[PDB]
Amino acid sequence: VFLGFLGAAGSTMGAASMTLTVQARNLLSTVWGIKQLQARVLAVERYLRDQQLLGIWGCSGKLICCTNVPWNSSWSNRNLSEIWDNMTWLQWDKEISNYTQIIYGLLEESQNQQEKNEQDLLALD
Amino acid sequence: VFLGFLGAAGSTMGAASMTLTVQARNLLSTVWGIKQLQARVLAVERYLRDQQLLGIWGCSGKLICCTNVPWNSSWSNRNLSEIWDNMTWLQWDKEISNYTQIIYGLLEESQNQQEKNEQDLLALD
Amino acid sequence: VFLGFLGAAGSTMGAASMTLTVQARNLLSTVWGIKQLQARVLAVERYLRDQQLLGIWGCSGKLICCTNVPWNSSWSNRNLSEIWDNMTWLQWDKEISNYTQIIYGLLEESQNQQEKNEQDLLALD
Amino acid sequence: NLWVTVYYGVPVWKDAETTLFCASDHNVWATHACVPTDPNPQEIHLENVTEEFNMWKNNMVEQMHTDIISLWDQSLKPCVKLTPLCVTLQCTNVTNNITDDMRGELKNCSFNMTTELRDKRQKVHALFYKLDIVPINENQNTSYRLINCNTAAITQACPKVSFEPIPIHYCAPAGFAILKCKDKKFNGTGPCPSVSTVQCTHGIKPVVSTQLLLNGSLAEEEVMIRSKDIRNNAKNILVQFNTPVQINCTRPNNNTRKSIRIGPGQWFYATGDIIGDIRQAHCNVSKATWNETLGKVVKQLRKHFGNNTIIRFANSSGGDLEVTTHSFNCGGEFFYCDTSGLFNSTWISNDSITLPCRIKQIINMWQRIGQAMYAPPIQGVIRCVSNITGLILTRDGGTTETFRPSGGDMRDNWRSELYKYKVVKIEPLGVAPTRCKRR
Amino acid sequence: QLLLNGSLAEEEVMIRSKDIRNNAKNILVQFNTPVQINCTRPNNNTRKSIRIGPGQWFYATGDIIGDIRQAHCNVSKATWNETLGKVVKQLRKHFGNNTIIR
Amino acid sequence: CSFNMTTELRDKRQKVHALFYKLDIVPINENQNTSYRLINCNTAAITQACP
Amino acid sequence: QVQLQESGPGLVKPSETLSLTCAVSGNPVTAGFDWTWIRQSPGKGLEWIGHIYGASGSTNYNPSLESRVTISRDASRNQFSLKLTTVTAADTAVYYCARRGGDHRYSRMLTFTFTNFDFWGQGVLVTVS
Amino acid sequence: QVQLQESGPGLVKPSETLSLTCAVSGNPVTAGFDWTWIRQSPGKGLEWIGHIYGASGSTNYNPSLESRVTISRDASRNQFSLKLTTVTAADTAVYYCARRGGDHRYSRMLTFTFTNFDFWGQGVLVTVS
Amino acid sequence: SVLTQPPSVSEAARKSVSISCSGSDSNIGSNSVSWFQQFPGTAPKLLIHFNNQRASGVSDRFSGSKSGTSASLAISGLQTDDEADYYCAAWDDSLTAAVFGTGTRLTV
Ligand SMILES: *[C@@H]1O[C@H](CO)[C@@H](O[C@@H]2O[C@H](CO)[C@@H](O[C@@H]3O[C@H](CO)[C@@H](O)[C@H](O[C@H]4O[C@H](CO)[C@@H](O)[C@H](O)[C@@H]4O)[C@@H]3O)[C@H](O)[C@H]2NC(C)=O)[C@H](O)[C@H]1NC(C)=O
Ligand SMILES: *[C@@H]1O[C@H](CO)[C@@H](O[C@@H]2O[C@H](CO)[C@@H](O)[C@H](O)[C@H]2NC(C)=O)[C@H](O)[C@H]1NC(C)=O
Ligand SMILES: *[C@@H]1O[C@H](CO)[C@@H](O)[C@H](O)[C@H]1NC(C)=O
Ligand SMILES: *[C@@H]1O[C@H](CO)[C@@H](O)[C@H](O)[C@H]1NC(C)=O
Ligand SMILES: *[C@@H]1O[C@H](CO)[C@@H](O)[C@H](O)[C@H]1NC(C)=O
Ligand SMILES: *[C@@H]1O[C@H](CO)[C@@H](O)[C@H](O)[C@H]1NC(C)=O
Ligand SMILES: *[C@@H]1O[C@H](CO)[C@@H](O)[C@H](O)[C@H]1NC(C)=O
Ligand SMILES: *[C@@H]1O[C@H](CO)[C@@H](O)[C@H](O)[C@H]1NC(C)=O
Ligand SMILES: *[C@@H]1O[C@H](CO)[C@@H](O)[C@H](O)[C@H]1NC(C)=O
Ligand SMILES: *[C@@H]1O[C@H](CO)[C@@H](O)[C@H](O)[C@H]1NC(C)=O
Ligand SMILES: *[C@@H]1O[C@H](CO)[C@@H](O)[C@H](O)[C@H]1NC(C)=O
Ligand SMILES: *[C@@H]1O[C@H](CO)[C@@H](O)[C@H](O)[C@H]1NC(C)=O
Ligand SMILES: *[C@@H]1O[C@H](CO)[C@@H](O)[C@H](O)[C@H]1NC(C)=O
Ligand SMILES: *[C@@H]1O[C@H](CO)[C@@H](O)[C@H](O)[C@H]1NC(C)=O
Ligand SMILES: *[C@@H]1O[C@H](CO)[C@@H](O)[C@H](O)[C@H]1NC(C)=O
Ligand SMILES: *[C@@H]1O[C@H](CO)[C@@H](O)[C@H](O)[C@H]1NC(C)=O
Ligand SMILES: *[C@@H]1O[C@H](CO)[C@@H](O)[C@H](O)[C@H]1NC(C)=O
Ligand SMILES: *[C@@H]1O[C@H](CO)[C@@H](O)[C@H](O)[C@H]1NC(C)=O
Ligand SMILES: *[C@@H]1O[C@H](CO)[C@@H](O)[C@H](O)[C@H]1NC(C)=O
Ligand SMILES: *[C@@H]1O[C@H](CO)[C@@H](O)[C@H](O)[C@H]1NC(C)=O
Ligand SMILES: *[C@@H]1O[C@H](CO)[C@@H](O)[C@H](O)[C@H]1NC(C)=O
Ligand SMILES: *[C@@H]1O[C@H](CO)[C@@H](O)[C@H](O)[C@H]1NC(C)=O
Ligand SMILES: *[C@@H]1O[C@H](CO)[C@@H](O)[C@H](O)[C@H]1NC(C)=O
Ligand SMILES: *[C@@H]1O[C@H](CO)[C@@H](O)[C@H](O)[C@H]1NC(C)=O
Ligand SMILES: *[C@@H]1O[C@H](CO)[C@@H](O)[C@H](O)[C@H]1NC(C)=O
Ligand SMILES: *[C@@H]1O[C@H](CO)[C@@H](O)[C@H](O)[C@H]1NC(C)=O
Ligand SMILES: *[C@@H]1O[C@H](CO)[C@@H](O)[C@H](O)[C@H]1NC(C)=O
Ligand SMILES: *[C@@H]1O[C@H](CO)[C@@H](O)[C@H](O)[C@H]1NC(C)=O
Repeated sequence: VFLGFLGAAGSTMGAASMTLTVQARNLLSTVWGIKQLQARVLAVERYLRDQQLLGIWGCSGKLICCTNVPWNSSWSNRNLSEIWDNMTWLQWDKEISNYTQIIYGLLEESQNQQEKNEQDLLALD
Repeated sequence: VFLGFLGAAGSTMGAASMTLTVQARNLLSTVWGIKQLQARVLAVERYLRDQQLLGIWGCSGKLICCTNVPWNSSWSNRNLSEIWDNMTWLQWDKEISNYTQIIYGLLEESQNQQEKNEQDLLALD
Repeated sequence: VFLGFLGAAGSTMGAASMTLTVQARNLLSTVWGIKQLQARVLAVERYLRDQQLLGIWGCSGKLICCTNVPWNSSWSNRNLSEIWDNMTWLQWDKEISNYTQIIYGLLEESQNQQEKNEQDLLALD
Repeated sequence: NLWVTVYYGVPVWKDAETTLFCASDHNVWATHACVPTDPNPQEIHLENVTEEFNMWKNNMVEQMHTDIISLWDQSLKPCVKLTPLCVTLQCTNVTNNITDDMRGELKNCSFNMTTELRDKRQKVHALFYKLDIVPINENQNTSYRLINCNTAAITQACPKVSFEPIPIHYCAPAGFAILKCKDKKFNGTGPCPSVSTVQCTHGIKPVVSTQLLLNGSLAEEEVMIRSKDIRNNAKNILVQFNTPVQINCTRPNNNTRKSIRIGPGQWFYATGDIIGDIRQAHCNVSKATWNETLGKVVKQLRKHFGNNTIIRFANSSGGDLEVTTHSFNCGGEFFYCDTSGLFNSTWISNDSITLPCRIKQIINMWQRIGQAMYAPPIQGVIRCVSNITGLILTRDGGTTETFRPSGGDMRDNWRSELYKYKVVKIEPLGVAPTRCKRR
Repeated sequence: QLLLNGSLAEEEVMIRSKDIRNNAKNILVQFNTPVQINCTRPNNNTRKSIRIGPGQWFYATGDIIGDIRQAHCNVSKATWNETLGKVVKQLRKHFGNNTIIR
Repeated sequence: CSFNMTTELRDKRQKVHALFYKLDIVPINENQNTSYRLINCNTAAITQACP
Repeated sequence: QVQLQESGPGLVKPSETLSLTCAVSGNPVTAGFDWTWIRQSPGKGLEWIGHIYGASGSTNYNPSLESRVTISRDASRNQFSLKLTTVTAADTAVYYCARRGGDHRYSRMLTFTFTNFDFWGQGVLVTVS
Repeated sequence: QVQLQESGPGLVKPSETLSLTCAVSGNPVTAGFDWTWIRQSPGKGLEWIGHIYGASGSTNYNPSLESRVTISRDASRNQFSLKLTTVTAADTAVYYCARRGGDHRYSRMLTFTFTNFDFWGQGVLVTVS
Repeated sequence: SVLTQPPSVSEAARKSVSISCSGSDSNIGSNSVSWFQQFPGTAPKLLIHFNNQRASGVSDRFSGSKSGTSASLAISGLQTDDEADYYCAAWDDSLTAAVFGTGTRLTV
């Protein structure tokens, strides 16, 4: 599955959003028989932790997932052309690295929990 | 992520249902390099087995999931105030421990399988 | 959970599609402490790779999942009675084994990616 | 019209080779390392499933071979090493009353052995079998050495660790399954119309023997003849009996055990002496039962080699003790029995048998280089009653056919138990056309 | 001292160091052409096997057949001098165009 | 170098000779009495590489 | 008792492979005996080439010849053979097949080191030219 | 050939750290030589303090001093130095720097144990007061 | 390796002759010695094995022994039909190969 892996790394965020399955397929798989086994276990744990997050936001089973959390201009003020047409994901990740623990909290600690309780309350009616 | 973990254990089931992500985030991660590795593998397997169930019922990617399986008064006869407002999850788990292999069967062996075949038959029309 | 496992292997594909949870539950769980641990890790990795595919197609959390990929008569020309009423899954798997890397590509590399972008574009309106 | 639909949990599998784990219900085989078995194991008949089996291309046998060798090595690693025994021995004739059958079989060897103190030596004497003792020169000056001293280090087996085979169950890891062939007439290869899936195999005792298969499974209906190629004389023929032949083996000598301290907590267990007279070890089989068993074997061999063929049974051609005898572990003692009295007949289409046995204390299983095991003496009189459940035969090769016992390899004793099991990998993800379209 | 059977520089001899002005660091010089070195042990040596224990063999020199000559390595004089000329040009790029490289 | 080497039997010794390089041999004393030791014997155990 | 008979080319050219087959009458090649090849250069003494153990297929070769010698058996013909590669002038010799034998009364640990070549054939004179 | 020269404070107070630097002219401090420090108390014999191996940076110290002694080298100055902590009255001595040397014809396994201090400086008299 | 033997021996008929064999501690001093009788034009005949075991078909005139790293073949009562090349052999444990001697030509 090492075909096209990270090929879009230098591409803009828009162009690089059409290759998400290429990278996704490359995330998941005697002292020599222990250290490499630990690496395999670590890879599994890392995969599942990201899957656990995606699930905590209602983004389970999705590579592109939208929510009800507004974008705060204090995180980034760039336009949509300066993000998806004139910037790469590496540059964006560097720009937004100070806010990823805030956004994730809003994804988990505000939305989805409210959405799940609201769905629970709409289903009783 | 060990912040608030089990803090709601002594809280009522209702109050303790708003902290599901707190416990969920704490479930997933030379003889000394083997035994602890086995523990890590075991933790992964336990996580996936619960995820496998949640998926077998159509509750995948959800922390709160509703179904079409009626509650049987033979399992519990308590009201909704005596469960969600005046009881904890530890007390409930002790009360319902004799029925969890029946309910799960109804979740897997009756509903969802029927739901999936019904969806399969509605999609052909 | 080794109850009914592969019991439908000799049954027709239709009859054998009602036992998917029986096999699904049996897929997931000092040199002697390493080799068997590797087997456990391998089983987890194999499980997750199939789960990763099911997710790449929008079939996450489902045992029966329908898509928008048409069936090509060049893959098989048999009718629906000659597949679901007069054939087993072992015979079908042997018949279709030369096309599984084409169909999967259509499931990943054509549909779902288009579906996800279309959903992304319908949600902005 | 039709759309691709995916089914996960599909009862489909492919042939696969994986690592199976062991289960079991002070033993050379680590039955405490294996996981406890299920008190009520499940077997699910796979109705209308036909599966092609091949006992000669079966990774379960190679795995069992590797695991048995590993377990034996693991048992010997913490046991007393007999490094100080490679000294010149002064061996004379045993002074007890020795039957002519054993004249010269035992020698009374004196030697200078180490002690718990490195500046002190002790004079030790012990009885040794001729098979374990090699002359140093031609001159009969009593100077002898142990057979292993030129080529291998020798380690003493722990006297508290049993050599008794305990049934081992092989279990598939999750995502894999073991298929069992239930066809009573299945000859080890080809289609099997009656197949079931099991959690684990039956309990297979790790019995190691040559020529005769002991304490194995019996054929459900008829004596079975199995070979990789019945016309290729380089292959062994495994004969599975449908009735056991009882073999009564004994070591009639009432042996003692002499404990010599050779270092700090390192004890060497020597024969010491023999109480009473000295008689030859032997095995008895019923003459009539054996002859009936061979009659059945020749009928089944004629089914392959011709109805009017003269089936001759001849003895092991020769070379050395191990290849020419029926070897086995009886009560901790290693017997090497002369089976030429069993395979000495001509069958033309138209009381008891006593097998002399030799005993050896220096054991080299699986013909290893650089290592050997010393089997401590077992006190008293050894008696074993075993079931002969099959034969390992080779065809003479080069009107008549002649068969001889063969030692084969150890992937013949276990192969005769694992012949009905296959390991497959589950392929739960399938694609099929349906009329179901995604919204 | 000398790097053997490694990779060659694609274009020019490369001078690499953690800190080119810190004399406690090593300088790795990567050649763009190999210099062939022919090494030999001209003595026709025997091997004497001595058993020192049960299956434990010690392998001794034993003796030498013929005369005894010194082991040595040869390099081409011109190729080596050309290689060092390239090395000093690349070193001068770091230490000065008018520096005497010894 | 000549030396008394062990044999397959612990009660027997053999006289062995071998050539050694000067680099592997360290004098025991100044007196040129032919007594030498291997360079490693004071500080390390020596293991033979498998041929 | 046991009759051995060599058969094969009497002349091989330089750099070719010499293949000699020894037929065994009266004793299976699957027997636990060391089936050996020995050669004698003209005017010289006997040189052992190697053996194959009939009951296992394990082989042993003369260390000076090992890289150029393959020994095998064929139970369906009751034959064993020597395949000597890259023959040179030094390989001219009378080649004999033999049975190392052993003693069935002794352990393999001892009979492995026996040189009791009880049965010999007549030999094939092979000239490398 | 090789010129060593000690330089540092001639007086250190109790409980302070004594730092002496030896400049090396004519021989790199990155050479595989043991650069040593040796001291001689007034009226007493020579006492070895320790060394640093120039080609690796590995050091060895007198076990009675080791917990209070650091030896290092600086290739950019071609100097090596002694850092002696918690000085007391017993530390008054003439401190010398030396090159252990060795023999390039012998293996390190042997030249490690040489005491052939071929080159010496003149020494610094250090009074603890 | 090779086992050293006299290049030839000569003795009168009806007298005894002894053909020596000299090896090393890796063969004669470890393993047993066998002896063969080779006549010109044919394959060698085994005479003695396991140091002093006489092969079937061999007369009582032939006997032998092994001591240390040396071995010998004693031929008593020499007949004129005993003129032959006699060879010794031993298994060499350092080579893991059988080694034959140089061969001794006996004439009567
Ligand atoms: C084929 O199967 C048969 C039956 O299972 C088997 O024969 C049995 O062998 C075992 C072990 O050799 C015998 O058990 C022994 O019996 C003697 C009788 O005196 C006891 O003294 C033994 O106890 C000693 O050894 C123990 C080892 O753990 C010690 O713990 C104990 O303290 C004593 O030191 C032991 O109980 C059993 O009696 C026989 N049964 C029969 C009917 O002969 C046979 O060996 C198997 N064949 C093969 C090839 O495996
Ligand atoms: C084996 O040999 C030993 C001697 O090496 C025998 O032990 C001797 O037996 C006689 C019997 O009268 C005693 O008088 C001696 O004092 C014993 N000596 C020792 C050292 O034990 C032993 O009996 C022999 N065993 C056999 C079976 O022949
Ligand atoms: C690299 O940038 C150029 C424009 O400078 C663009 O045309 C090209 O597509 C980019 N590469 C990738 C992989 O997107
Ligand atoms: C955006 O972030 C700032 C802090 O930088 C915060 O004060 C503000 O409230 C945030 N916006 C919203 C809508 O919460
Ligand atoms: C966003 O768009 C405006 C309008 O064209 C442009 O001036 C600006 O540079 C863009 N990016 C930024 C910095 O907001
Ligand atoms: C992130 O925060 C650090 C301070 O912790 C600051 O130095 C850095 O510039 C910030 N980056 C961005 C993109 O704001
Ligand atoms: C414990 O019980 C008291 C009432 O007795 C309640 O007010 C309090 O919130 C409970 N603690 C938690 C963590 O819910
Ligand atoms: C509730 O459980 C009882 C058994 O305790 C059973 O008889 C009854 O049918 C169950 N209710 C329903 C609706 O199935
Ligand atoms: C349920 O509600 C009723 C009505 O208030 C009350 O009497 C009862 O105690 C509650 N719990 C039980 C035991 O059903
Ligand atoms: C569960 O069943 C056990 C008997 O197996 C019984 O003793 C226990 O009281 C039951 N618990 C409940 C809450 O019904
Ligand atoms: C096997 O085939 C028969 C018809 O030949 C059918 O009735 C039976 O149900 C099949 N078995 C299974 C398990 O479906
Ligand atoms: C079906 O497969 C054939 C190749 O076998 C291909 O040419 C054809 O276009 C496929 N059908 C569709 C609808 O793409
Ligand atoms: C499909 O149905 C037709 C109509 O009954 C039948 O003739 C045919 O055999 C079936 N299967 C195939 C081969 O298409
Ligand atoms: C699959 O392709 C192979 C050639 O690679 C061919 O031999 C085989 O018959 C094909 N199977 C089917 C069902 O088309
Ligand atoms: C030992 O017994 C053997 C039996 O063959 C005999 O030949 C030999 O002379 C005896 N040696 C003695 C007297 O110990
Ligand atoms: C034991 O050693 C002594 C010499 O120390 C020797 O005379 C005696 O014969 C040896 N005994 C044996 C049995 O080898
Ligand atoms: C075993 O049965 C297969 C057919 O399944 C046959 O081809 C083979 O010759 C048989 N072999 C023996 C030895 O019976
Ligand atoms: C075997 O049979 C013989 C017959 O003479 C008898 O003496 C002996 O005791 C028997 N031994 C066994 C093992 O039954
Ligand atoms: C074996 O011994 C038993 C008694 O323990 C006896 O009944 C049986 O007949 C014997 N079998 C043979 C073959 O001697
Ligand atoms: C075995 O039985 C056959 C007849 O089936 C008979 O001819 C033969 O002599 C018997 N052999 C013995 C040893 O009883
Ligand atoms: C087979 O029997 C013969 C006597 O008939 C015997 O000479 C030979 O040694 C035996 N073979 C074995 C078991 O070595
Ligand atoms: C083999 O049988 C013959 C008679 O057919 C008999 O004379 C001979 O002694 C038997 N051999 C053995 C070892 O029982
Ligand atoms: C061996 O002989 C001793 C003599 O003291 C006796 O007590 C014991 O019972 C005998 N053992 C056997 C198994 O014959
Ligand atoms: C031998 O087989 C019989 C068959 O009835 C069985 O009862 C007995 O337990 C078996 N004995 C052994 C030693 O396995
Ligand atoms: C090296 O060159 C010298 C020049 O005299 C020559 O004698 C020698 O054989 C050469 N050795 C190698 C390794 O080429
Ligand atoms: C090394 O040897 C080869 C011949 O094998 C020769 O062509 C080459 O010039 C030699 N190189 C040197 C530097 O001596
Ligand atoms: C190397 O080349 C330089 C000129 O580039 C020359 O001056 C020098 O003498 C040469 N050295 C040798 C050893 O050829
Ligand atoms: C070997 O040991 C003897 C004394 O046992 C001694 O005289 C001789 O010199 C030693 N030889 C060597 C080479 O050390």
